[PDB]
Amino acid sequence: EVNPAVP
Amino acid sequence: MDSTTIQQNKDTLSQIVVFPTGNYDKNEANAMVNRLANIDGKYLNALKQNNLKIKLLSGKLTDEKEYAYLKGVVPKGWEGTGKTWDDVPGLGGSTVALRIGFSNKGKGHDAINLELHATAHAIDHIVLNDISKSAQFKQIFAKEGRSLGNVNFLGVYPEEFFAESFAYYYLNQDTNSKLKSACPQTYSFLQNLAK
Ligand SMILES: [Zn+2]
Repeated sequence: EVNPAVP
Repeated sequence: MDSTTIQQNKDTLSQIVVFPTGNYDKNEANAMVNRLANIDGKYLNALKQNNLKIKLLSGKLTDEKEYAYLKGVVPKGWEGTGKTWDDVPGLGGSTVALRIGFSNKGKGHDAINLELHATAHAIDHIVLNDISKSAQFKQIFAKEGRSLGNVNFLGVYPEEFFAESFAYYYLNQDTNSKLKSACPQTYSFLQNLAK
């Protein structure tokens, strides 16, 4: 699972 | 958090944080660890038990072998920003990877703090078995998920609302107070989670 920083 | 507890957390993080090879900002890397040390030691010890590594990076995330497959890929919620994972400064989930120097809001991201948001994803997924997608949190998210701004990211993905709320709770007293006033149910939820 990967989740990005807030745009 | 007493000094001994903060020190205990820094010791725990000494077993989790991986620094890059080559030259990098050692002072800023230490500053990032110090901010992570305010996370409840319960979560930090669970991260260490699961051999989760918090990798601090000197370059782009996609320069790392394990993230090369993300080259050119547009992350969830980054549609229209015009960037791909190559430009994203932080990643959280099954792993944690963070660009040194990009902690603050506005450094290629709009989180209140890069490392706490990314590590919150790891705690959510690894330590708490994806509690952010539990029925309980989804009910809280439905009500309060649009009260922290960035409603087209935080207000849309419960796991992102959880991670940012977690960062607000643990970054400092100011952000902890801001969360309590904006998202009281989320604040109480996180407060009970740490017990
Ligand atoms: Zn995220």
